[PDB]
Amino acid sequence: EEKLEVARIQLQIQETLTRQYSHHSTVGDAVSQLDSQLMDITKMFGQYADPFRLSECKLAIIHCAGHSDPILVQTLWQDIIDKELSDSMGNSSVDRMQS
Amino acid sequence: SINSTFYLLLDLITFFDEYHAGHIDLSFDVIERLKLVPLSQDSVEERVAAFRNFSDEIRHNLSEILLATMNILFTQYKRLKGVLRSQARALITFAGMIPYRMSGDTNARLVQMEVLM
Amino acid sequence: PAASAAMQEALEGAGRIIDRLLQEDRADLSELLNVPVHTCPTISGVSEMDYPLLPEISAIRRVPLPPELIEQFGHMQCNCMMGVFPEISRAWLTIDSDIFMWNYEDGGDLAYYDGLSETILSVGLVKPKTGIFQPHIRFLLVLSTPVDIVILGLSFAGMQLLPDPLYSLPTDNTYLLSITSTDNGRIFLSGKDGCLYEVEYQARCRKINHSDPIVQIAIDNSRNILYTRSEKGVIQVYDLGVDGHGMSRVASVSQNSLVSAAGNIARTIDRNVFKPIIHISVIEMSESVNCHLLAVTHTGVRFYFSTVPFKQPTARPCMLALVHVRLPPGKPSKVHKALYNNGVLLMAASENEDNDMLWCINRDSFPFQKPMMETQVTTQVDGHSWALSAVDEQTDSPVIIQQHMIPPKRFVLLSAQGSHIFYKLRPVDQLRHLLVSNSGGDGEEIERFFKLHQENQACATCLILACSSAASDREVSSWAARAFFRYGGEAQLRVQGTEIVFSGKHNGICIYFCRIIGNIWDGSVAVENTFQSGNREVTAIDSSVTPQHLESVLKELKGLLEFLDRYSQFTA
Repeated sequence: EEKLEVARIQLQIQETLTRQYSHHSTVGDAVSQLDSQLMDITKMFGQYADPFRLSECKLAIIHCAGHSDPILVQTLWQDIIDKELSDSMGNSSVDRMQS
Repeated sequence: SINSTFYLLLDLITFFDEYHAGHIDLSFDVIERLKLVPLSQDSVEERVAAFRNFSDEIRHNLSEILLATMNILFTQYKRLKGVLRSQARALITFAGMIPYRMSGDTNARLVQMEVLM
Repeated sequence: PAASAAMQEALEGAGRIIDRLLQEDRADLSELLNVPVHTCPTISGVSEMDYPLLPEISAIRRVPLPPELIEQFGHMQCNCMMGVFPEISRAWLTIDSDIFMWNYEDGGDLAYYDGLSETILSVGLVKPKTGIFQPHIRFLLVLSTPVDIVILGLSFAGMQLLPDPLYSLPTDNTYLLSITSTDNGRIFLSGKDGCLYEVEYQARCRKINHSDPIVQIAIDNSRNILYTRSEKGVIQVYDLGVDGHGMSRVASVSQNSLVSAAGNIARTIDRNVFKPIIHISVIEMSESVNCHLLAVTHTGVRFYFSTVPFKQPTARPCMLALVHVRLPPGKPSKVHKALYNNGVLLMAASENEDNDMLWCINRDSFPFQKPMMETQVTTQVDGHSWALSAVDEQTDSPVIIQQHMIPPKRFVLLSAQGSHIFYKLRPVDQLRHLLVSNSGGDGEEIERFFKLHQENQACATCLILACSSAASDREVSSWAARAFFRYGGEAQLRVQGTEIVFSGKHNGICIYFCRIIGNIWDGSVAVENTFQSGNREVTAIDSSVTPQHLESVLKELKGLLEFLDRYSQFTA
């Protein structure tokens, strides 16, 4: 059970890279590695996302394990927020709201 | 939501009605259109996430639902004997990922029939 | 006032876009194939853009030939033939003397008939000539044996064939190769000696001769032009007159004359690729007033042939002049059977002696592209393709405007292993699978489909699901609107006078609405109908619109109000 949980978190990191990081050089290699074999928690934590600032997957794992130091949660949330906001900088104010 | 649930309920009622009658191909078409159970591998993940919002009365039936679907496809490989494989695979994988303890003898029939092909 | 006046201004600009689009929506196979004049043939099928290319066909559902037929196949040592009758969901398999007809849908309704002593050589179905038979007799089964033609009545409760034939006549020691009929119930037969014969019956029946064994008779009851083909590729054109009761040969072209004209047109092709001519097919006027014949070569050369001068819609057939030659992709070989329907061409090729490949080409992808483009694919099929038919369901605008009401289309292929149904997915089901795979409203493939369909039409096709109501899509829905919000772009002022380009959303919703109703944007609210009430004519003013269609139109409009509302706040 905990295993398939990990497996999900991985596949999330994977598809996230694919969608977001086509231009990155190291993309294909991370892809091959992660598609080869089941990665440990700390591995996915430090090697794939911690490089790529994939805050979503970050919260995903951090819940998958359950550490909770107050400030981290808030910084992570605000990060997801400010990012999603900045990205919609071209959309209409209304569109930004709805997104 | 409700209206949906209702319509789906009448629908699946027809579906199982036909199933109990044995016009198998009909039932196949019905579920196929109803796009609830994945029937080809790539659909699996999507369908499964849907369960985390499906309203209860569905959940109450999902067991017999999957059971009948696999019994049908089984009979399909039966007549073809006396894709089906990849479809059955999508169904079993669905059963696995599903965040809800299906009953035991359910899992029993599922695994056994998945083997017997 | 100022409110109401601005509202009138709106409805007006709306209708303006609407008429603009509808006018574009009427906008020909001729102006497709780039053939300027009846005498100025051109060719396509050589540049990659013509095939510049997302599943296109549905995944095949198989169905085995009912066991009884695999049983009886042990007793056919003289001959066998298998054809598909679409209109009655039936297949007919003749063993030398006997006919078996079964429900090609699921293998039911095995009906047999053994009333013939000599070998049945050709079989035909005919919708009976109006009022000649009593009303229970839905169709007539024509059988052709080495000696005679036998006419049996077929009634429908359950497949009910009358055991006693309704008519008998001599085939005059002439083997009948193909049986065919036109809409009004004229019966044509192809004599192995290449003579076209007609069976004129009334309430009483006689054979007549009107005319290289002719092996395919194509009748377009949309213009009453009978096109026929010999084994040597002789193509003969007969007019039936405007009233359609006529029969007179008007034109003829020989396969070698064809190949010669061909090598003249396409200087680079090895001329053999033009010959022989495997299939002729009427291109119904409904799609093209211009073209009146499509031809399918063994190497897939696709020929377009015309019978009357361009833009002369009233003319019955007068000539047989080729207009444009379609070269194939790449490559198809050993084409051994085919079928065309509505810009779809399917062809069955012999890869091995027991395995066939099905190639299909169609013009859906870019109904608005000058010159013609087409997507195509090939798929494996078990068995020698004995017959390949289409199922008849119940100019037109293209799918990209009517998808909001009409089904994705179904096609059925029959092989020695059984039936395989598939579906031509409208752009809708395209967007669907593209979504469902990426399993979330974001994906670069979405950026692609967006750039493909000219964002406005995208936003429209997006709403096309974004209001669907049956259960199977509840999740997909929440996703797709997200998509509609993401990739539709942004309003901006185009400074040329300054012109405004409403975001793909605005014009998209507009087009969606008009595609919902459209024709009533200008049509009449009421029309005077006249009923012959006995000896008195009665004028009534009846609604231009019928109820059931209006109910559906409402339901959709309600939906549009709903989405409009849910998005009403979010746009401010």
